Amino acid sequence: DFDAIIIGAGFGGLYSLKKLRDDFNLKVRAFDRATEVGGTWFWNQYPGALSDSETHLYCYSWDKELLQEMEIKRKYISQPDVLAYLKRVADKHDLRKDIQFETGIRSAYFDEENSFWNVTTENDEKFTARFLITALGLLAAPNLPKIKGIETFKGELHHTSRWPKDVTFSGKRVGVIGTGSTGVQVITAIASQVKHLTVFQRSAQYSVPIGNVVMSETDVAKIKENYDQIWENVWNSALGYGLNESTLPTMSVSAEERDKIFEKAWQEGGGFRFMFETFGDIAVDETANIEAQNFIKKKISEIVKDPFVAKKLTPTDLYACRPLCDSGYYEIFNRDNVSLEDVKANPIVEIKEDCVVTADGVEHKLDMLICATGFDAVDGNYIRMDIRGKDGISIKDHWKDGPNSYLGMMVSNFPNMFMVFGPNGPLANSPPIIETQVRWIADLIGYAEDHQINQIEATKDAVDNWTNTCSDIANKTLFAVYLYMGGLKEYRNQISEVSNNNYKGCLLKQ
Ligand SMILES: Cc1cc2nc3c(=O)[nH]c(=O)nc-3n(C[C@H](O)[C@H](O)[C@H](O)COP(=O)(O)OP(=O)(O)OC[C@H]3O[C@@H](n4cnc5c(N)ncnc54)[C@H](O)[C@@H]3O)c2cc1C
Repeated sequence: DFDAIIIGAGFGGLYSLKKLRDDFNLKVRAFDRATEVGGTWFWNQYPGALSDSETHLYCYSWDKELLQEMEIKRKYISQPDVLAYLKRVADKHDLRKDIQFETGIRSAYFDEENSFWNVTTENDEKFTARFLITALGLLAAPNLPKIKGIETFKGELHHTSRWPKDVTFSGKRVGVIGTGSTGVQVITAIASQVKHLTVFQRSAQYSVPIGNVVMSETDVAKIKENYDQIWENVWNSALGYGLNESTLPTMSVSAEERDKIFEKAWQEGGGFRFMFETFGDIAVDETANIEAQNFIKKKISEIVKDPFVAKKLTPTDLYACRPLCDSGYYEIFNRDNVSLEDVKANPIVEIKEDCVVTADGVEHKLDMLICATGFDAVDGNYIRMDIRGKDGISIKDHWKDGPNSYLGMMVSNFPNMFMVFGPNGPLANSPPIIETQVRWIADLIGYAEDHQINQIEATKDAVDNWTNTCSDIANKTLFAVYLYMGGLKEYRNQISEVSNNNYKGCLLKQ
């Protein structure tokens, strides 16, 4: 028996454990398949792995001593450092004693008679708890790509999601499949280290510089001395990325001024910065979206000296969502040991013992093939497990037509279960979202313990009304199963209205 069981020991699960155990004095256990804390920052050890938000914001804000104590080494934070930070959090707040590592949860069945969750590990261990905190998503299990004969490759075959240790690159011909955010990081990191790099791009995307530089002692002090305000700005923003979020229309200024504004964001770096600090309507106005793209296309044509290679790199879609971020990606393609294959025009048809073969019949001889096809679904990690709520219905079935929730945290027919960083949540920097949700969920659970209620469930009406809110907002924009896209501040307003009005939309049963 526990008051709560938590699944996941990443950002989400760790803070859930801290809040529920230490601030609400609940008896709680957390579980993870991993051998240590860190979540996706434990699993993803691929070359070039790097946060998308700046170091000083990609962290917890609730421990002020930790803010002052923590190293701010570079403007953005590498995977090994995020892992060390989360391990430090675990150290300081004595969290590991309440985490069971190497423990996959196979199933969670809700008991309506006793108003609690039956949780079964993959080693057939059974636990009971009133509440189930799911801090799971969304890192997809290493699915090898569906390519004929992939199993016959005798060289190294690595998936970015399970990057083994001790990989060396020198003297080797290497191929990478995928040019999403993960592929860009790996490609940029390894190109100078391999004998030859072949990039298999199915779909080109725009990338802007991340502009990751070392932070001076003076840079760090500016942040640490003003940390309270820096966080107040996060809570009062849409993205929580530390940006001066623009309301200026792209076409309201001259062509010369517009170039100047894009150029300033380009020099500073950051994907959301280029899209949201420059102007206020890039994700909304077609003309404005095209202007932004043309700025990046022009950069591609300038950096990549071979116009034919520049062309292949240039996305062909009419409108573009957020760009990726890089630390020298387009530069790579000027190298004599790098080949770009457009495998939309010239697809992979087979993989043989020593090569990737494209539809033109060319045998791309490889010593190593890397799958950076980090391809998933937002509710993938919920669907993967056997979760059953009311009348025994599975989450797989309830979401067969797609993930729907109330406030991104509650699923109708699944009482006493609360999602952290689940589907239909806000579009923003993750750790502020996760803090926002963990604190809301805990206050609700605390409310329940204080009013002697043992069953909390979102009504179908609240769920569909959340679906509606998301839809009305989302369809204002060009892009694009909806996130809530009103921003962090408004998401915080939405959930506050719920908690401030007796948790309307929630069935509270004594
Ligand atoms: C390289 C990289 C950079 C990123 N940068 C940013 C960024 O800058 N800003 C941002 O907002 N987001 C970023 N992300 C996205 C990232 O996923 C989130 O920031 C964050 O890691 C989510 O934390 P989480 O605790 O909710 O989930 P995770 O960190 O993924 O941890 C989930 C854990 O739950 C465990 N788990 C799940 N299911 C089960 C089960 N059935 N049994 C047992 N155990 C289980 C998993 O093993 C996993 O350890 C980045 C991702 C990557 C790969």
